[PDB]
Amino acid sequence: SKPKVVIVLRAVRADGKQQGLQTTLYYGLTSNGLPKAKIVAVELSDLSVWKLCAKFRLSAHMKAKAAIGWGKNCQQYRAMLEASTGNLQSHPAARVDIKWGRLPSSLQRAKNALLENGAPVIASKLEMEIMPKANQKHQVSVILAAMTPRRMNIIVKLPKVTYFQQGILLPFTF
Amino acid sequence: QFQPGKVYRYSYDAFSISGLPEPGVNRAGLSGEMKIEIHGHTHNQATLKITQVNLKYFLGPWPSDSFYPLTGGYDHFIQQLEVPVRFDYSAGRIGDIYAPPQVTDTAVNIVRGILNLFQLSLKKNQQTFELQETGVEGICQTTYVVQEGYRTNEMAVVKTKDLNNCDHKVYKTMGTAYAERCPTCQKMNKNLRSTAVYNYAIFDEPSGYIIKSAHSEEIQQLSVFDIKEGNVVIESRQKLILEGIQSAPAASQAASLQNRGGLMYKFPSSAITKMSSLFVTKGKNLESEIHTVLKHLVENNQLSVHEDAPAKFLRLTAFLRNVDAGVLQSIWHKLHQQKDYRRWILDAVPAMATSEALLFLKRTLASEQLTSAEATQIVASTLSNQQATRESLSYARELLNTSFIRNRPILRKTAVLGYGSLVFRYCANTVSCPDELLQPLHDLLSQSSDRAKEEEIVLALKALGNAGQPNSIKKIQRFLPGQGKSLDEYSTRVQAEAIMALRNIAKRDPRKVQEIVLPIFLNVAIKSELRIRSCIVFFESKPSVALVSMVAVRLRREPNLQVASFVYSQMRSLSRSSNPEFRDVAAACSVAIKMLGSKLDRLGCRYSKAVHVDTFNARTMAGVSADYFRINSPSGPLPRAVAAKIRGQGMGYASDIVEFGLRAEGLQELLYDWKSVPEERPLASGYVKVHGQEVVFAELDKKMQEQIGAVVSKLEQGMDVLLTKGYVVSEVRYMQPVCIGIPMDLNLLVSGVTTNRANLSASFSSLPADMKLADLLATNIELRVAATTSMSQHAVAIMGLTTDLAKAGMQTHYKTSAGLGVNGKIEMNARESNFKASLKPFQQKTVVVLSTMESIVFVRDPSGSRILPVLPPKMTQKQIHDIMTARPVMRRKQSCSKSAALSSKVCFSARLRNAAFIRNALLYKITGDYVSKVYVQPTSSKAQITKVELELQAG
Repeated sequence: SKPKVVIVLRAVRADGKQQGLQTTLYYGLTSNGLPKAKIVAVELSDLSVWKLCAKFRLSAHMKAKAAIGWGKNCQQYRAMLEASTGNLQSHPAARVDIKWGRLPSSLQRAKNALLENGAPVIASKLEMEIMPKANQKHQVSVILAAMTPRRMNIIVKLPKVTYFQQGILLPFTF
Repeated sequence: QFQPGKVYRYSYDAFSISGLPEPGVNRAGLSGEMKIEIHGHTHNQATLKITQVNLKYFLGPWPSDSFYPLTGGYDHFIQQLEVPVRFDYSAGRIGDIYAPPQVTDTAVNIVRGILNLFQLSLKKNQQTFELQETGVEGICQTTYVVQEGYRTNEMAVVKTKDLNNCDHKVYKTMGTAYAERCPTCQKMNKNLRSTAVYNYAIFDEPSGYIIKSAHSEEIQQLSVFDIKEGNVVIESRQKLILEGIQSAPAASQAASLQNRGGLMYKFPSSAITKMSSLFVTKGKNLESEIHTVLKHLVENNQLSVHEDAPAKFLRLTAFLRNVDAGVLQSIWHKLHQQKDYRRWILDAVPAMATSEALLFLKRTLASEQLTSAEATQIVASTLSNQQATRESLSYARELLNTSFIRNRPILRKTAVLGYGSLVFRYCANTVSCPDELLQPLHDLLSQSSDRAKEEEIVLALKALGNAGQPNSIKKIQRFLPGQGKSLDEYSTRVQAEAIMALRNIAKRDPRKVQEIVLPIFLNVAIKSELRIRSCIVFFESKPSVALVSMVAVRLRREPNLQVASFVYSQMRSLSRSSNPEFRDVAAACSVAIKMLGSKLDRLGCRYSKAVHVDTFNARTMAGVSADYFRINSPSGPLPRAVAAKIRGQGMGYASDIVEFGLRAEGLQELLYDWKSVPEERPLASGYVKVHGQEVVFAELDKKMQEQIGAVVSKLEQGMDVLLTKGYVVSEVRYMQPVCIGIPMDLNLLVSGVTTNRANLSASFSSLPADMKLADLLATNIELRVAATTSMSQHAVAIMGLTTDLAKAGMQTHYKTSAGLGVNGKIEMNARESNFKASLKPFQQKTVVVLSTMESIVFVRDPSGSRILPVLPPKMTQKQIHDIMTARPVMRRKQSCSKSAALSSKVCFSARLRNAAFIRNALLYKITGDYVSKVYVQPTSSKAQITKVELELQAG
């Protein structure tokens, strides 16, 4: 649409020092009619190099991308979330890949936890099959294919292992 | 068997204790020890006189001798227990019991507990036998084993009662009218299992069998979850020992001839509402107690909710239940001009649930004392919260005749739907609903068809839909599609409501509803919408495999694709249910689906569909199901109607929770001797049902600056607004006698108080004097605000023994309080596209969510309460000693999340001490004590203000 929105959250300290956050929402219909938005966020302290930068794009190729950069210059930490629909072998299919660059050691805990402890447990509490491995070390994919309007097979590619299940009947149509 | 002229002297001790069945935790209960004499008379009667009674309460660990005297307030009751009681007794069967009217039913029920031991159905030479036998608990399956003891003439008899296999079970309920029995869930688990075993040493003497000693043991075991997830138990025991038999001189019978009925326990009048589990009301000054707690609620919840406000509201309600409509009127009279007392009182009315509340209400409405807005909040609350009786139903009928209600559309609507709900609740427990209850509604439907007033036909069908009675089927069928050669005189709208009106009916007679809706569904000449609705009704009635197959075969050749899409998707979706309630229907659908191809699953969004989703947890034996229906038209992409419902299952029952529908026929039509009924064509309509009962519906037909200057003026002068609300969210109660003759009481009460206050003052500048809205929307509007929204909710669950004067048992109390505050400034300018808030920050640690849980055992009487925690504070490297513990260990949790931008943190603290150390069971995990806090806290950067500013537009 073109417009922008500016939001400032300011905490007035006693010192009079500048404290707070400024966000600037952007949005358009860039490149080829497909919607776009961005969110930038900086601290109000002129001393700060912190910056959160988040981008969205709804591509032509029925994709939906979105990256997030935060930290030193909103380029210290990165995390993407790419989603596509389409056909895998003549069957409607869908896909989401959560990728990540460097993560603050903190969040690294959360990930390495849910990928090493969480996942196997959800996988067996759902009784999924379990192959030796799915490639890419800083990635997570999920592929959904409707074999029939109600039957779906799902593949979950983690760094160290693939989980999968075929012939899942749903309570609704895909 | 008591020989005329003979006095048999017995000692009698009995008790009933509630709690967790574990040695070491505290339990509470009631007990007595008496000496009794029974004098045999002629004509197969005898008189029982209690000659000495010591009442006790039990409060402590079990086993233990923590029995103590019940002291004050019992003299009158003890004098009543001591009046002679006549009873008929022949060949060991108790017949009628007679006691003076001053001897209260409570006192007679305790006597029936003693007499119950003397019920001996011995069949002369059969060693083991069984029969449905009357006792204090009702008529249940009883088995006897008769053996020879060793002294001579002496026999050992032992009988046992299966209290879940009864031709007649004595019990009362409140709050369970909308619960529907889920047969499958009940075969998986039974929530209240009870059994009693009586052990006797008996002497076979020519006079007849005489008891030398009796001991009973009875267990009432409540499983709120699966049976292995922990139970709460009431254990009762009686001991009766013959101490002597004496010749008694020349008669002159001294006992009453007032017949008080048979051996089965008799519930004192209105006990289910009047006699509270939590509060002793007998013997107190009622009007006074009501005045004090009413003052406390009004006065203490002005800026924020008082922590105990929901419990005082529960107290207020318990006291109101004990006064008639006259006392209500005297209270209202003194306080109806005080805005806050007034509001608290009208909140309290619906919660009372008694017919006196409804009479007060009828009188207040008729004298024009309530506004339209108050009337619509209350007419609503009151009718539906009634513990329905015949008087309730009369006052409700008279209410529909009140001008104040009749002259007001939304109120008349609410009162009529409410009257339907009131019929449903009254009839819920009976085999057959008395016709006169439905009369007001069949009369309205008959007069609405005579006047050919479509709106009125709709309202009556919906209300009859609420009343849910099979007696209505013949009246509803006149309005259904295909009931003859067709006499097209009703719109699709009326027909659709006539089909939906069968739903609650199907909960009682599903076969009779299936017979009606299946031919409708199968009729290819009927409009799609109407067939689809008949399919919704059909499936909700849980059809058999064969019926569902008939439908699936008819679909192979269905000419209407809307109908085919819908039915095919409902069957496919239900076939995947994993919830027990839908097990049988889902297997029926499994089988049916094999009868056709899957091509209808390719139809898209332009096609009608049904989706069922559900989930069930085997350990809690609880679950939730949801459905969503979209009826589409060929006319276009906007749906003709959409509905979604959510339902719950637990403890072997199920209920609808909430359902919403929307229909939008006209909207569609605009986007793309007899007398026909003129069709009001609503652009759109909608309704909402709660527990299966339609509580409001509305239509959107043709609804497509003095009023504002006043508000700005009001706003410039400053406004203080307070809205509090007190309410009972749910109240379920099950009462039943235990073998000693006092009732056990299982009670779930959830109540809540909400308080919201706002002070607002607005500022503007060069606003034109002839201001319009548009001038407002173009200036700097400065709004100073001091506002608080807070809420407290208490859930109390009780299992124990209850009488008017002494209550004992186990209680778990869950309380949650939340509240947020905001003092600052909001500066807006609609045209400059700029918004600005300047809020004072939290200065200190501020608790925003406080949640506690406490499990206790209690004894309450007029002297007040004695309470112990269920888990005794103390009894009997790091890891080991903690885990391998015979005692509860306090656990502690505490998260954070810091805000740099705000120099403030939001913390979550919690302290837990439960019973999991005793058993790996769900109930034991939530039994104990818990305190959790969500709070916000500073650090020192001393934020002065916190500004949130937004700017859209060009800048």
